[PDB]
Amino acid sequence: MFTINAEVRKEQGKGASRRLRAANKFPAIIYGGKEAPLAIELDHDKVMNMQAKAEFYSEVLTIVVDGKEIKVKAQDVQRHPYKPKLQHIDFVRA
Amino acid sequence: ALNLQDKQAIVAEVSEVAKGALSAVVADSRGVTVDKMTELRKAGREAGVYMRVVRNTLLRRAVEGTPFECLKDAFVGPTLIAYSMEHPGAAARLFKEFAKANAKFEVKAAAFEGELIPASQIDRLATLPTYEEAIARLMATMKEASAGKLVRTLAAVRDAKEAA
Amino acid sequence: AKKVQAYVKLQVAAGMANPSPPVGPALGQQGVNIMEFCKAFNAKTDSIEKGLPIPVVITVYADRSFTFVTKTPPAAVLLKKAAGIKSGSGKPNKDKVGKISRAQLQEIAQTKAADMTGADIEAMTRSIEGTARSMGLVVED
Amino acid sequence: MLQPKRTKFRKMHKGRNRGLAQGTDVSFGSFGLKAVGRGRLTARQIEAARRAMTRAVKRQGKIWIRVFPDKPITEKPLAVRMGKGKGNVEYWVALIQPGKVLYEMDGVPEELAREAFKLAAAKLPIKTTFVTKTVM
Amino acid sequence: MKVRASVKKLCRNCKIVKRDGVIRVICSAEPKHKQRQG
Amino acid sequence: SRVAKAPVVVPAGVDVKINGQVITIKGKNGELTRTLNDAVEVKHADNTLTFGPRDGYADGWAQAGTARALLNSMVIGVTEGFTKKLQLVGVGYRAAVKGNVINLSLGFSHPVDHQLPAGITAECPTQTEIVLKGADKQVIGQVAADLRAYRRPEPYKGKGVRYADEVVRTKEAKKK
RNA sequence: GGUUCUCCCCGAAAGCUAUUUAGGUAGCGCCUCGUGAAUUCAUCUCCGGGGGUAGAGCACUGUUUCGGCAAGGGGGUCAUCCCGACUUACCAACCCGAUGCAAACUGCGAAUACCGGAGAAUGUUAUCACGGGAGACACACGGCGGGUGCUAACGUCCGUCGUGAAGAGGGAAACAACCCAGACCGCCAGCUAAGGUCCCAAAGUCAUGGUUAAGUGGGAAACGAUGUGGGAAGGCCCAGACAGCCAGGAUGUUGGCUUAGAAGCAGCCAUCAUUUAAAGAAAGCGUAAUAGCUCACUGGUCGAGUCGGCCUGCGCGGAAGAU
RNA sequence: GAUGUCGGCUCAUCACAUCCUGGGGCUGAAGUAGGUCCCAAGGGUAUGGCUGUUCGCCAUUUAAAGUGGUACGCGAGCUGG
Repeated sequence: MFTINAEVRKEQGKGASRRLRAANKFPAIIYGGKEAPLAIELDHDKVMNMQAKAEFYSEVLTIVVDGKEIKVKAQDVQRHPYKPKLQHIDFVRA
Repeated sequence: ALNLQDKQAIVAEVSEVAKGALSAVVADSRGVTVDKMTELRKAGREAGVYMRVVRNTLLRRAVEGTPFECLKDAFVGPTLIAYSMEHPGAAARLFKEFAKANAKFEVKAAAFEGELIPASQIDRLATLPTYEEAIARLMATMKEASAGKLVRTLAAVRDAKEAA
Repeated sequence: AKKVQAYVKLQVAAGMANPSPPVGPALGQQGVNIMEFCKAFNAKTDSIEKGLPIPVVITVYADRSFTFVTKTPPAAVLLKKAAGIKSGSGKPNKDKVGKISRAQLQEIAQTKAADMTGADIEAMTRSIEGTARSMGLVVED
Repeated sequence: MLQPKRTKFRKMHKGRNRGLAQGTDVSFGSFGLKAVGRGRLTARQIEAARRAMTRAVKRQGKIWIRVFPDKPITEKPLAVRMGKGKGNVEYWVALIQPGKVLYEMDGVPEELAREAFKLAAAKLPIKTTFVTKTVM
Repeated sequence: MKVRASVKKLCRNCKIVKRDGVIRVICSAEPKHKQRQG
Repeated sequence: SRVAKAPVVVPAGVDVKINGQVITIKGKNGELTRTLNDAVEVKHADNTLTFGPRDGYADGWAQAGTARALLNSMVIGVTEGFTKKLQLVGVGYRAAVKGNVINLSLGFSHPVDHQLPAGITAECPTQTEIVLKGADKQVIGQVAADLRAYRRPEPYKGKGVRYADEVVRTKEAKKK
């Protein structure tokens, strides 16, 4: 359903990951096919209000990042210890 | 957006018959009281006249999508609508059956065989004569709307400008 | 809240509205005289069964104006009467204690008709089917 | 109460939590209750929570239990000072930590389960949250 | 009334109002529902 | 928020005097019919009352409807003058006004000191019928409020002073 | 118990092990003067070397629950005693897959720490032999982590560490044991830290934006609601909302049974059917109950917000003691 | 290197989570009468027995027969079974 955008990781590590979560951004990864996994940062409150509707996971997604488009679907979610907020999400190529 | 298709559909159902009608009578109640509505449905299957209770939303959207004749000024406000495509005198008698259990001054206007029918005038049409006098009254109605009306309408506009 | 309801409902067996506790206070409270209702009501009970709840309808408006409805006997009273039964099955649909044909049913529909809303004498007949079904009458064609 | 059939030994260390849980998502049920943060439950809470859920839901589905009291906990009697050996065994404890899911259901209608888990949370010594498994 | 703590809606006409630093129940179905604190 | 967007449109020959925050409504047939807005900033325009945020507050819509309601209330107030027929049910009480004092019973040997606000006047046809007089909608209901204050309609046998909206829902006595 | 002048250079320990031993004494670690004599002794970089804890997990062991299951249990059963048995309709394991858990469990396993070599830097010896002089064993508020205790206590102990003990000053409503920092003395010099920036009393009533109205701020939890504001995504949504105020609040029907009356709302059976722009045989209230109501939903009057989810600011009562 | 203890009087004092009158909501409270019930430190709040004695147990007063602290108030006031 939803058509969203991403950046390829500027900063990587735990320290780096907390400094994205400080700015209300988070990390992800897109695995599958014959080809490498593509590591990206996302924006945190853009997807949280999408995934209130079941269509983020039921229908395929337009994710445009550095001019690449490959079509993608959501997977299982990692959440912070006492917050439902997204620490990290996985994706598979579709 | 609509939630339903119903709200757009009912506009078409009403427009079809009310554009269609050979007599109709357009009246005001805004919450008709159920007792008066049940007795008028009783009497509608007797005369074979059909009767609807209907929102001013429908009428304002109906006028936009559809032109209406001689009935279209009476679409302002809360409205019940009785209408017949067949036996036109019986259509005008059902408002005279409704006057028995309610106020008779509530009609805003009517049409009868294409003629503009004012609030007082409809009470005489609604007298509904036995059959030899009916065919004759139906012919007078029609002779008026053909050739009597032409001059008449051109006259009604000069009285409104004249000021006292 | 202003506390107004129009077309208020009251409910009493056919032979017990001569005493005041079955009628309750309300018919007196909207200003409908209890003696004139008691005299009008009695005129219609010689054919009505005792202990079977008869509808009585009062209206009050916001400005304390009031209007009042007394109705022709229920379809439930006529449907028991015509099948010769005193009272209903006490179990809706599954328990049958008699039957009513449609040609009688249409006469009943015509006898309740000023209260009935239906746009057809058939539409009105289709409304009283499910009353015959509650009291254990099977509506046979 | 949920309780162990058997345990290796009768007195075991209190233990502690470091401040994280890894079983944060629902995965055995299709909806559950998360602890939010940290604390102790005396098996007395599990039971209180199960009562609460079964009285609102009754014979509608099954309950799946994700919390377990693998530790015995001793009390020191009032007549005994410290440094005179460990206490008698008193109650069994589940050690709960931030984000541990406590109770789950799946068969029962989701809203009937939702109301059953709000009831169950008042029996608990800390603030909690409904989680649904959803599609992924 | 009972003084209580934690406010809930007892009937469809509990208005529920924060007056000073105390939440008051004022009602227009029954005066019965007039709980002093929330 | 629905009622902070109503544009009011005050009528002709009604004098609406704006002191910035203080608004005074004048016209034929009453005097001192006024409102003070303190949380929100209030424009008159030509007559179409316009609502917006005041300095040193953060809340929105909340008091902007209140202002709309309170300025319109006073515009109905000066024109016709607000409703006046007050009365009470329950034996041996009365609510007969005599001057600046309203005389009623609670069996007490002291004066009850039910007294009239500086904004109102009254007179009485009968010792249980009261006509309250003025053109500010608040003061008629303020004196109405002190008169019902310990003779409010009881929820069991209903007796009390009756004005405006009322909390009694009725119960019948126990059977005898 | 008490120990009389002063200077300077250097400067501990409260752990180990025994005691007719625990406020003692000794050996040892540790402290120092002396002669002896090796950069020995240290960090990080890289070389060489080893690990089983934390965390994490459930094959294994004791298990965990849902489902599948050899099996075990419960319950109905067959005629020709008897032996035996056709006959599951059901609960929940080891295991099996998935899910929880641990110290006496481990299929898996860091970071850091360590040593001896090779390199940079610096440290008036950290470390080394032996002669002389000891002292402490009666260490504590705190960081990491665990045992113990109620993940109480100005509580109690250890591996590991700072500070004080054995160091002045700054900071809590003065203050070295807490946070900053290392008092040689002298300078009416400046800067900066932790901590502070209306007056008390040294500095911001700060510049730009958000929000509460409680003296919350500036005292803590459960819990809770139609307390209050901001935001993007989304259903309704100017074709009429939200649903106020008015009016409708229904047809069979305010249903059958029961009964005093028995409304939807005392109780039970209804768990449905009818025209409608529209009104559920009803979400919540009430003489217990006859009664009465709000209530969605419908449409006027009339012409715009509104609710469920989530991110986010701010409140509430809960928060009652010897002066 | 402890100011020397229980009991009872005298003489007190302060905290209110008030024994009671007092203003007010609900009531399955019609009213009288009560339950439920919020505010409230102002004020009044008894005696004899047995026992060393508070407490115990009993008899009695008063509309009513309170809660908590004080080096478990007070031998540089008195008084021990």
